[PDB]
Amino acid sequence: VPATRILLLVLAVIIYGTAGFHFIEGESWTVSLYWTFVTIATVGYGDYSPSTPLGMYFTVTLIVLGIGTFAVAVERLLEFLISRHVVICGWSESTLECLRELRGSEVFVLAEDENVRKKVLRSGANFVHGDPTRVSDLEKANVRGARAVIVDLESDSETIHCILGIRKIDESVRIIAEAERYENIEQLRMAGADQVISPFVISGRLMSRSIDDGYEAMFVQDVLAEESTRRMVEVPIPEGSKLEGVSVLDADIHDVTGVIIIGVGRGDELIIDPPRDYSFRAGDIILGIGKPEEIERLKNYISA
Amino acid sequence: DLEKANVRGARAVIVDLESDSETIHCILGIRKIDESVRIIAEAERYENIEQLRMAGADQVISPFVISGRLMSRSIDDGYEAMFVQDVLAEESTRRMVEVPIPEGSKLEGVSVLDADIHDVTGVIIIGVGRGDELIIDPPRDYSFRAGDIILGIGKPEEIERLKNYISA
Amino acid sequence: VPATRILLLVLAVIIYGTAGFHFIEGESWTVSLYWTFVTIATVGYGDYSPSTPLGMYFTVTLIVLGIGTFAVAVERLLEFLISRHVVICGWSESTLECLRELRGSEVFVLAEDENVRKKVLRSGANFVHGDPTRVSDLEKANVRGARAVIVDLESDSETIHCILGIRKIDESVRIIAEAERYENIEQLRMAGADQVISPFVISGRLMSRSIDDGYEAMFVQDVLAEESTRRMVEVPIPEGSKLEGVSVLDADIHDVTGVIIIGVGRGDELIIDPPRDYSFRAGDIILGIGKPEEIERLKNYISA
Amino acid sequence: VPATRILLLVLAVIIYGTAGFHFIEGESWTVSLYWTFVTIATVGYGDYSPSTPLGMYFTVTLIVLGIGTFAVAVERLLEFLISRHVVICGWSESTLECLRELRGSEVFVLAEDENVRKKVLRSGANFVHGDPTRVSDLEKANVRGARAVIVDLESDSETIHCILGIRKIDESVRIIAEAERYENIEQLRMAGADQVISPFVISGRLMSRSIDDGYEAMFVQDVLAEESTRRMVEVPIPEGSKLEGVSVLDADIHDVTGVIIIGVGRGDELIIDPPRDYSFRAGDIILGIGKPEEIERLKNYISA
Amino acid sequence: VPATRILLLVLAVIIYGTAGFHFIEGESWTVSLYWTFVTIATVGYGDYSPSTPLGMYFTVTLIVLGIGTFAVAVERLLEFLISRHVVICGWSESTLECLRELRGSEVFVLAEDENVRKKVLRSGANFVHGDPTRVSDLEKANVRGARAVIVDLESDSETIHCILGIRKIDESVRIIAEAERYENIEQLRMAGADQVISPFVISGRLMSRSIDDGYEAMFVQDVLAEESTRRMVEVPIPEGSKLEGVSVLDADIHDVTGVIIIGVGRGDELIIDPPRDYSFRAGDIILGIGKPEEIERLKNYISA
Repeated sequence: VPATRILLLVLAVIIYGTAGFHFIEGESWTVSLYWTFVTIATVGYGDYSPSTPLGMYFTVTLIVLGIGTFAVAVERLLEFLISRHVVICGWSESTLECLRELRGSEVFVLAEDENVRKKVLRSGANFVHGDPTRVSDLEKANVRGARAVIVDLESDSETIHCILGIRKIDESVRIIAEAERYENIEQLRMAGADQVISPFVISGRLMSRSIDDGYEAMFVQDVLAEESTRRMVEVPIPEGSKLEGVSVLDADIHDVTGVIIIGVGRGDELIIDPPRDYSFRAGDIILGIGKPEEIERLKNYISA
Repeated sequence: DLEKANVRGARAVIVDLESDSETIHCILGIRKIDESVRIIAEAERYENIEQLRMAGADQVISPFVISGRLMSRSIDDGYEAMFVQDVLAEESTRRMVEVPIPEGSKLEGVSVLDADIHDVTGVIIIGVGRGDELIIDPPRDYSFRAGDIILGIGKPEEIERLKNYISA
Repeated sequence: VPATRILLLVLAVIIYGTAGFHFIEGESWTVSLYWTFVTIATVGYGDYSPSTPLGMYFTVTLIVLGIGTFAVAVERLLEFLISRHVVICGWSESTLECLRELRGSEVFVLAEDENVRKKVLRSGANFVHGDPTRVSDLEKANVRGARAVIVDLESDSETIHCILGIRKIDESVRIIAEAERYENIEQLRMAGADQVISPFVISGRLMSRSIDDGYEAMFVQDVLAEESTRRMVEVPIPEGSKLEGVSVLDADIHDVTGVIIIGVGRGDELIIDPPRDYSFRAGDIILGIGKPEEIERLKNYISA
Repeated sequence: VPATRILLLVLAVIIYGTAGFHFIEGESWTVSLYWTFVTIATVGYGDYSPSTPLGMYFTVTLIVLGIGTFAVAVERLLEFLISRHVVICGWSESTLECLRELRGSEVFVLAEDENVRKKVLRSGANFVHGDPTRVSDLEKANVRGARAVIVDLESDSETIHCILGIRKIDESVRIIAEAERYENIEQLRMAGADQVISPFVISGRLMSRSIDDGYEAMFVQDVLAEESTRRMVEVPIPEGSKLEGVSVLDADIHDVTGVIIIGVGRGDELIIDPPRDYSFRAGDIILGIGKPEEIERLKNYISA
Repeated sequence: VPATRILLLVLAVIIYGTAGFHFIEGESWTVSLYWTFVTIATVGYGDYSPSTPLGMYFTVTLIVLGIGTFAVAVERLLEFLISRHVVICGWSESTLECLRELRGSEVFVLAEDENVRKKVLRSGANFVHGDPTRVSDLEKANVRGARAVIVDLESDSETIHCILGIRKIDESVRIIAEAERYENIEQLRMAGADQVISPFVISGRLMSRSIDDGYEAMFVQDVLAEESTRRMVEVPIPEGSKLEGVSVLDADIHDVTGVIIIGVGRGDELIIDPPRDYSFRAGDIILGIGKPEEIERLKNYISA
């Protein structure tokens, strides 16, 4: 029942009780109003009470009509008196291990199951119930002001139908999708995902190199772990550095610092093992592997 | 039904079944038949890696951990997922390879600093594998051994210049 | 618990308390009745109270037996104190977009599934749980008083069965049905339906006419949307108009008003592009397209 | 919370309040007990109240510890305060029409669905939730002291598994089963059903006689209806009748009464169209068809 | 609403009421506090009440602001006031008849389904919802303290996975497992199970031995039922017995006691029908069949 209607009903009871007590028992309007509240709240001090048979009958009627009405009114009154985030669409094992790396940031999880609510709240992420393919249930998860959206749904048709729903809300957020089949890598880039991570093509191409020597699958599963002794970090070249225009052979990063320069990224292209005559600029993101004792040595060497 | 598929005469068994409990049970069935064959498993959950490796699998590739680590690292910049998914594809410009150190090579006892493999050849030495361990970014005082495996990234004509530089 | 049983239980408590207080404490029947209400409502003025050990014990028994009973009774009492309609048989994707245009009126959605109770109540419709093929469940949904009944069920066998069930309840109501196959258009219409709307024959012909140029499909889906500029409206010719007896060539409605006379309908037929010799009569309905400023210029044109 | 634990908790509050008021305020044990009930029920007559600071503090503690406890206790108490039969195992359309002719008797219905509870209580039969194939859930429906048990389950395997569960409880009740296939008529008689009613063999043998003339299927569906003019009733021959030893030709029932003697049943065998030299006895049940004006004429002719 | 916030809200009401009554009506701080509790709890003794118009208005405000707040507070308070064990992994038909002989002890049934919560709680066991293959859900069920763990899961692949998960939590606990296929008896036993019980190999051999005469299957299913006359019991040989060093031929246990010595077991092996030269030692366990009057005649026989 709308709160305002309950308000009118309790006011009507108050008028009924106050006028009745005033006319039947002859007490002042103020005393009668006070008696009405004391009675319908069931306080019943007994400083005022009916002394006539008509007043007794009237009081029983007020008790029956008023106590329930007042109770509902007080409970309704109770109610009125009393960088950015990342959004994860869907819940699977690939997003469970993504949630371990994101304990410092605040994470919303948009999934349509109800049984998964105990797994999300244990990991430290707010759960938003809803269907991620719907634009109305994507706006509940604050897709519009997010840092990145991570889409991992059950199939590749729903992952595409969710990427196109996010691009309808805003065309500036970063979508990171996951492909289940190899053939749908190019459909998930046309829909609008910025980075497509196909895990069964990485896994299937590590189970074919591990037949003779398993060193390719031992390197990949180790440099991604933050508990390892070496880490793969991206070091950006700041504006006004000492290396703008300097080639890779003239820089000699591995001799002076101790990191291994396995690639240089400019914009959204990556050149693994860049050639000797590659000229640096300001804005190129250096992808390297080194100890943490060597990483701040690299930032102090390229600093302004 | 394993001995139908010639597990005794095989050189590698690749176990990838519908759940993680069936992958341990199939690994336990292979080790009863041939105790020295090379099993390459696939873990679904992260906590089952030490059980698949205790039950007998030599190499355990867990795809939902490599994908979970590459998702959370691609929020700011995705150059670490563009590195992993490009050195593995055999249609790419540069290949990640393994070369073995032959017996009687030119680099017996030679350290990695005075070898200067990136300057001489052009290949990127990201690790030297000895036996059943891999040392990513080995230090400057690391001395070689005849029988090592050098893991590297380089252009396909820079790899033939690496094998002729480590030749006997 | 049925409300009437709760009524009897509270009356029994009232008799018990009143008789007990009267006999044990010696107060009048009226005072005893009043005391019983004051006590079981938990008001407790204290103008009357037991003064004997037996009365004290009795009062504790009345408190235990009566307070809960009275509480349940007042809450049950609360519930009873606190053009025509349209009936929609079946819930689907055709009757969902029909319900958005029928806002403001009373709509009763008769559906077999209980899962659909949340979507019906969200869109502003009263849900009536039942099977729409049962004659005893159509009468529950108040079909006989309605102004139109909209039938859209799972198959065309259940749509004829729901149409035949309405034709014996009320043989005058307006039934709108939805055909799924083209063979059943003349079968649903003979069994009683006043308007048969087949969505797969409209969309089957709009897909074979959009191959060359899709202007046939843009005209149909824009004159029905009630958020565009032009609106396909229909105005009736009243008795004693200025056009009761003129031909279409001499009336010349498009120049003097600005609407487009796509068709006129007399009775239960429609004449699209009426010829110049067509004499306008009284009671005719002019189907037209125009801006809503041009519709008011046509409505005053056809007046007395 | 188990009801008995709530009982202990409220008793503990009562002891606490009574002892406290007695010792702190010096009232008798009886007055103190009464005051405790009046207070924790929130009645608060004020005939007794604390007059010392310690008593005031104590009373606030009793209010906080006792009012909620008493409220939960009264609501739990609410719950506890607030020939023979026939039992029907399973709910289908054949038992729905059986329930229409059993409105004078009391009927239990043992079905495992919960959605069917609204259909059973409308028809005037008590619903017992449970699986009818279990002996523990058959004893809840009072199979042991029933007049007849009527088994109509989804298949013929469960109908057999339910007949053998009833015969484990008692081997004297009358089981009336229904066969779904013709081949399982002899299995349902070996399990223990006294009468097997196979409806699809009656229906399949009436749809093959109704091709030429539909008079066989018009006779069967009419004499079973109690709204018909003629009815098929079984008239037993009492002990000490005027017809013992009399043949059918010497009796001439159709000449003197007007009923049609279509069979005579002795025990559990029926002889349709009995021969001329069939000698009557006492105990033979006469199966006849006649008007109700002719039936009491037949009982007055065979009477003692 | 968090319980602590409700606490603050009710404290604020208490301060408001107490200060108001003290200043407006002039009663002491203690009386004012008491009056506030009596009023917001709706007790209303009436020993204290406002006697001024301002006090009456104030009291109505306290009634409206305080009664609901106090009610919510007491209900929240309600919530805060109100050998070793055996773990059973999985719920099936083997662990249901195991649970009936484990009455009296603590049993924790770790099961994935939530449907089985009613059957576990009915039979006298604590239900622990979890997946029994997860090491984090075995430790939740308190496996490390237990005296035995009984594993009976859906397949033999999940039974080895649950056995391997216990062997790293506790490498000393007693695991009893159930094999489904005959090939996995030596596979479950090597992975850690202390006793492998295969029900389809016992029942496979009792069905091929009941063709000629079924006395082999009547011996097995009668010496295990704990309601028959004879009971297969096992008694241990204590230190300093009268038989520590005698052969079986000279001990002659069957004549002097009345039990049948079907086998004796030393350590982790069993010798069925031990020969006459078998020298009894200390610590041996004598597996025997006999009436419970004969078992006490054997237990005193093997004493000091």
